[PDB]
Amino acid sequence: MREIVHIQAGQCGNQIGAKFWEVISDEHGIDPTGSYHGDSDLQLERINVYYNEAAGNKYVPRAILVDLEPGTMDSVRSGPFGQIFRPDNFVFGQSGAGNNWAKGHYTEGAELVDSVLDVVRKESESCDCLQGFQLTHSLGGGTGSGMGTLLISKIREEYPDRIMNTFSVVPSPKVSDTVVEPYNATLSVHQLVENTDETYCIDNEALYDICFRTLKLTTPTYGDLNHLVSATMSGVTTCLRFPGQLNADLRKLAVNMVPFPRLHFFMPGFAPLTSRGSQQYRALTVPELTQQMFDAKNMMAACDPRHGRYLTVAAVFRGRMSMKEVDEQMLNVQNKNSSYFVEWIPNNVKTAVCDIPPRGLKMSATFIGNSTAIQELFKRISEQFTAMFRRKAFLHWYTGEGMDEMEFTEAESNMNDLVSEYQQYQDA
Amino acid sequence: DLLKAVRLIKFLYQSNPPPNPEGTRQARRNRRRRWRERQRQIHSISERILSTYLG
Amino acid sequence: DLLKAVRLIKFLYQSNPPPNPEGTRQARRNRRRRWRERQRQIHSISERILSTYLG
Amino acid sequence: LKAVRLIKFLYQSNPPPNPEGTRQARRNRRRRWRERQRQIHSISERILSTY
Amino acid sequence: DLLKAVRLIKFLYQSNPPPNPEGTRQARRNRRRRWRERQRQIHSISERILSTYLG
Amino acid sequence: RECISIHVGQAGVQIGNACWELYCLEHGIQPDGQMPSDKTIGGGDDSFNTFFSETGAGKHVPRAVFVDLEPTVIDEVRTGTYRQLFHPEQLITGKEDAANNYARGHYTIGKEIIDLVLDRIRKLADQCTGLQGFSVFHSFGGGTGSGFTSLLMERLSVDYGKKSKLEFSIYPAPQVSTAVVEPYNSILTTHTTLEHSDCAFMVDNEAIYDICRRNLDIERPTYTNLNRLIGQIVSSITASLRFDGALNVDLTEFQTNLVPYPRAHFPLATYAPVISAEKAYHEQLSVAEITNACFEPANQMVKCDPRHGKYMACCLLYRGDVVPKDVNAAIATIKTKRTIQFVDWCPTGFKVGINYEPPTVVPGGDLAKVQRAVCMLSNTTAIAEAWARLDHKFDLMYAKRAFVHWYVGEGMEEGEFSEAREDMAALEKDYEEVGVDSV
Amino acid sequence: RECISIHVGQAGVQIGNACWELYCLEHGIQPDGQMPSDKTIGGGDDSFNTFFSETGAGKHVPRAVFVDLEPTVIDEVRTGTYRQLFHPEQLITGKEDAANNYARGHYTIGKEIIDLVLDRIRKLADQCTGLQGFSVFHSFGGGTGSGFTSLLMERLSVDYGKKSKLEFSIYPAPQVSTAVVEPYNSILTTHTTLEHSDCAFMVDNEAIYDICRRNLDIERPTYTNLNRLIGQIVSSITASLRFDGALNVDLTEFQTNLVPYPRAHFPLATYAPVISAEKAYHEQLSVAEITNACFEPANQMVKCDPRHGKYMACCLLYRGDVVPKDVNAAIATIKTKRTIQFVDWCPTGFKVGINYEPPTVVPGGDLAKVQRAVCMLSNTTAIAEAWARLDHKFDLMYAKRAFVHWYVGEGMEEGEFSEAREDMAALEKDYEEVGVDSVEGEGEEEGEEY
Repeated sequence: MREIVHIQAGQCGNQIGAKFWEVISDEHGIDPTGSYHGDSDLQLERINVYYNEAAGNKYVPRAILVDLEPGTMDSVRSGPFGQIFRPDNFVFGQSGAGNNWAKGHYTEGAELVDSVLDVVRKESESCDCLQGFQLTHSLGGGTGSGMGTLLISKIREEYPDRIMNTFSVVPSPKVSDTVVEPYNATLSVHQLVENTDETYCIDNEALYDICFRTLKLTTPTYGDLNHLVSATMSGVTTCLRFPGQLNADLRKLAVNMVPFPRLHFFMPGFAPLTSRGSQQYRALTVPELTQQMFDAKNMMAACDPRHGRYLTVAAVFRGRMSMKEVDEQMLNVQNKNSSYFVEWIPNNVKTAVCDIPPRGLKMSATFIGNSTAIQELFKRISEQFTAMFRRKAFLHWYTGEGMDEMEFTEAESNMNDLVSEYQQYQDA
Repeated sequence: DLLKAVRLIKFLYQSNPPPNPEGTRQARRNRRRRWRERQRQIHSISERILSTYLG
Repeated sequence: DLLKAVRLIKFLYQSNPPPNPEGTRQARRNRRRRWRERQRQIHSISERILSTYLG
Repeated sequence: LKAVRLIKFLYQSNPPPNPEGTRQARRNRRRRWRERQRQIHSISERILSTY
Repeated sequence: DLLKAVRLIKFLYQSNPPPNPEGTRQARRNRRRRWRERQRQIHSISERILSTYLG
Repeated sequence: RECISIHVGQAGVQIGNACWELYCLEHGIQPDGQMPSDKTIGGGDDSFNTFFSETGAGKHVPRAVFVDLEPTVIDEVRTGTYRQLFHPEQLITGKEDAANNYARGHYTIGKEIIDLVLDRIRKLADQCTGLQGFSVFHSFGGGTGSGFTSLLMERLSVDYGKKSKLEFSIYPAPQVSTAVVEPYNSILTTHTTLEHSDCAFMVDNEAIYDICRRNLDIERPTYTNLNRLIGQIVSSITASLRFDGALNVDLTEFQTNLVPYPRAHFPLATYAPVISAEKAYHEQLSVAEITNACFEPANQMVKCDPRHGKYMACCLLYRGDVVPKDVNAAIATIKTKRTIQFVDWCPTGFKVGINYEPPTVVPGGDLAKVQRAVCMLSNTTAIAEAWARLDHKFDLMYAKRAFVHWYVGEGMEEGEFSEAREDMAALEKDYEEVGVDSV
Repeated sequence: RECISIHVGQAGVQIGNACWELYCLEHGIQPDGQMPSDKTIGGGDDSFNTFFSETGAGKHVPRAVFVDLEPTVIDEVRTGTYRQLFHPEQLITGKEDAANNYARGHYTIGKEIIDLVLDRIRKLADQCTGLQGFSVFHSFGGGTGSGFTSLLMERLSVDYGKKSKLEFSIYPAPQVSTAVVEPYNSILTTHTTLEHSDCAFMVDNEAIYDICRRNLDIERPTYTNLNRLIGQIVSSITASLRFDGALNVDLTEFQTNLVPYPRAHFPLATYAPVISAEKAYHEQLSVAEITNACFEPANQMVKCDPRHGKYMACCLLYRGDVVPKDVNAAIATIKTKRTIQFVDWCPTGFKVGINYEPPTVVPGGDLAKVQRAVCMLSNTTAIAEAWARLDHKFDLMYAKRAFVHWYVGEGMEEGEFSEAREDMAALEKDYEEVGVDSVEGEGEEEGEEY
């Protein structure tokens, strides 16, 4: 009736996916044994959306995952639910990553992505029907950007009438193993802006900025970082995986949120900023704990309350609270802003109060929405590009395999078009 | 076929020289990079047409 | 002249003679190394002389 | 005859290029001179070694 | 013009004796040494007759 | 995680067998063949104890290449502290060596020995498919030195496609040297083997002299001390591949992390927390002084002022062995507050790397038990003067046309020396044109 | 299985009498004249009691025709230490000795007894119907040498048909022998004994000399200790037809899985888990180091690097005495890793053959109570270095022209030596060039041989 696949990638996308399904099975508890731990027996359809049929009421994901560094996945296979996966995900080798964008983009990945497309093709039809693709994809490594871009391309020529869910980690000046990542960014979203349906500007140095400064956490590690981002995107996709009365479907989300179908970079924030470490243990009521919904300095993107131009919002609650206070809070935060009074955006009243039982909390407060601060994120990406490229530095690492300069030139033409269009929107 | 192979090289020379190398930005250096890689692939096709045809 | 130029580079390509495969595998490897030297130098100068005409 | 005409035709087909720029391509130009003169002499000695 | 000069250099080639199986192992090393010495001088004379006649 | 190393020159074979003896002593690879930690004879190949190959019935050999034209060096190696388990079938040597020059070993007498070692390289290249570059040991004038390398790097870059490699160039020291024409072979080696390279770093024997006589207060300038120190340094370098830890990245990752340009190619290996029996007794080890003592002039392989030395990169290597906790504490205790003079229009992201599973320290040497490693592989654009001084001495000795007659009748010409001067002048003036900070 | 045993030359007759008396002490043939276990005269009539059958006089005598024109070896097989246990009247002496000259045997000095050996093989070939081939004890140049084996093989291939011709072609050590001319007969071996044969083996003498001087430490560097160890290897190979039972891995599938090709004709042998008489003091009986020292040069007959010789076949053989379930118990010991370089078009697994009945131990030698064995016999391309060594020896001798006028005025020809060189080159290139993985024929554009 409604099925979503499980394709992952990268060396960081795979581990954030491991944490993702760990924390979204935290409220499900689906055992890997076969004792049939039912979360809710009326939710056979809403376990079948993600955990698909393999036996009699044994529901497992469409578990296929690929990378050339097997140590990370062999480490995360010994997790809480790290063994409830089909013996078909193990499609890989030992060629190495090396933070090489060309080998994931052009040379090494072209001999291995055929097996991945074959297994997703032979796994897609083994259900009622196909509805959605999803991917936890990263840019911190080298291979992941290239093979994710080529996989999105191949699913464009192979499955055009299907949505794909593309998580995308933005580069970071604060945590970085190698620094070539401006080149890993300027020719990754060069075609991703016209290849996929919806994307995410989950940042990394704004994310570390809110992890360090505005939370005062003594854990600058990938552990609590993955905990926070997995909780945030779990609160995001809880709406899509639990359709109570609202939280419209896949193309329906693309219908009401995407004008000018390149401007599909919505920024997922989260209100209470609960974190393993310093914790606040009161029942989160609506107004004074959903007051962290509108503040632009409290999300996974570098923004500004006055230097910001929103044109869509979304809020999917989880507690059994009322909606009058939600509506008056929305009225205040939507009538307060002078720059928000533009000729566009007549109606974005989509807000959910669905009774979904959470993992450690009892409610939630999620933000999903576009802005023009993604333009200044791409502006600092562009200034890193000018720091790295204006003397053609470090291009000998990558030009030997299959690349040249004119792909970068058309990428910069697309960046100039994006900057010009978003500046036109800012002064419209 | 030898006179064919010399008169075509003559027509790769003749009909299209490099366009006027003056464009109103630094993008004319970019299109001169296009044309030097274009002469690189003319090198390519000219070593095809003598070695994979008469060799 | 283009006629004499490409006919003469063809004539020196005829000065890239068929080999003498007599010998052991090590003598054939030395012959292979001489072949790689002559092919490398001669196609590099073929593309260079083509670029000195146009490409 | 045609052999020495070929050799001197290739000799005059190696002109000295103009000195201009911030001395990047000049070393490649010297390398091109010395190498291409070496294989034109190689072609000369091969042609006059068969005969 | 130098078609007799290449016959002169082919006579320098013709000044080569056989490598003498009837030759003591110290002595045909000397034949090889005077060989490489004389073609060092021949290479100097060759770049002489290449550079000087081109003017 | 597999690579086979070649070594040429007398000092090259010396540092090679010293470093391989240190490897076999610190992995437990005994002269009994097997390692006693498990039940595999000869050696092993699991993840990082991977310097072997299944030659016999599980028999594993410390795969390396030891080449020198002078024949007694492999004999005095083979009667050393690691006696009989070196290879009885690939120790290929000549009869009469080039005897301290360049031209004869390269052009004339090595031309019938290059193909023999090339065939040996092919026979060892028919073996296991692990390949992450090379490790070439050579000097400028030690044994054959430049004569093999100047031909075999071209042969590797033509015959073996475009495969990556790495080489070791022993930068000489005129106070303990044995030749006078070292500017000529140095300038020739530097225009030849560096333009056909993928990675390299130069180690100065005069730097070892400085850190021994001027920083450690020992009074013995012998090549055994140099061999042990090079064994320690190259063991610390290779310990990323040799032992797996938190950031156990490959040498391919290092060489695709370091080099910015074909000309901008060389690092400044910064490792001088100098130690012996004197400077290891009852001291205390901390992550402040060993890291603060890096940028100073009397810690460097090649001499540079700290303010005048501009770091294009500041890569670092740690032997770790206790925690990554104190390393990620020193990333703020030392590394975060670094507003030191840098290069313009380039990223200023400091890199650290920790590799656990301790390599055992040298037995029977001089240094006592030590823990930390500060092998900070930075780079310096102001090492143009470190070869410009040799170019100045080569100018003052080359206008006199000294030692030219030994380098005339072996194939080359005066245009080759003019081209070598042109190449080093091009490298230097390119550094003061765009390498040193410009607009 | 009643194959005809031919033994010519001094080594052939020497190891023939030695190995057949080893069968006598193995099958219980006492110097009385008959066994005390089975009372059938001469020999038995079981499946394994089949080498000894009724041909002579009703007494089932041991079956081996002993011919050699050197008369002293026939004398010391007639007057050794056993006088009646062999054929009582069928050993015919030779009248004039070849005296270390091979070329006299094929053309001049051995032609008078070719009719007699044809009569003997017609006598011993119209016998019982079991005949899987010939147990040839080949030699090169000691007595007659390759002469009688050569003429027997050629007239047996053009007159008797297409029977198998199992050879023990000994390639002896020049240190212990006295001849120098031996490369000439060892390279005429390819012309006159290799093409018209059908299956062959290899026995050697250099490795036994190497272990007897250095490793086994026996002060006997002569043909006697070589006979003492080659007797063990001949008993080991004949134990397939000699020890019948549940695991009788006999010659039938053995001849199938040895040789793949016409000129892959030459196998290899690696039997050396030996324990000496000075090691015969209740030492370690090992099933681990005999598996761990297989590809080391100690077991190898010729010192070759396994790192360069690819294998198109591998025939494992562990003959013990302890348990038939120890077959499985030793399958699960060391066979799991075995990452050995192979041709890309050959199988991988290892056959298993055991003889769990314990044998009778040979006394008075340099061996303990040997019960278990390892032998990794196969056809390897790593004998290309040994044949290149032999061809280097022959090229140096042909440049020196030693005994050429000795070896041309009797029936040979310089063009015959050229054709023998081409036959040796064919046996080389089926192991040097064709024998290595020839994958470079698929397709690529670099300037190769299209």
